Amino acid sequence: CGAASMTKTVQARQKLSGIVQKQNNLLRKIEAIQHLLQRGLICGPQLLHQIAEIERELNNQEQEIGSLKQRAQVEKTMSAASGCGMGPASMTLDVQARQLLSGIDQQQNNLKRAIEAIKHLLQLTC
Repeated sequence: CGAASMTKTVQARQKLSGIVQKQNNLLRKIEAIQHLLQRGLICGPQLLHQIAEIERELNNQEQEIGSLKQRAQVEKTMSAASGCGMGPASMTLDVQARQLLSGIDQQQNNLKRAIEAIKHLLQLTC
């Protein structure tokens, strides 16, 4: 029993940072589809395959993100069970890294709502 180390704290920060980056790339791919459909009619499997790959990566991110949240829950509970209490010493992610993760979680739902809206638009339009 003890507290998190610096090589783990940077691993996890860097993990959060990579998710932010993946979300931002997905957003740019969704914006590109949105702009395509503003440019005119593009019916067919071409854009459905890309929508499907985007949902794919979004669902992967849902897991990566739920894992981090639940891993924090494992650390908190194990620490209590070991006689070391809580605080952010027992936690690889501190109150600040946990706050980013709330915004990342929220952005994960925004992106899903958006790719669905886009899918349903193309579905109607076609």
